[PDB]
Amino acid sequence: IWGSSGKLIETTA
Repeated sequence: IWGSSGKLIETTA
């Protein structure tokens, strides 16, 4: 969770 909503799979960007 690294600042986006919708696609909840974000390690850095």
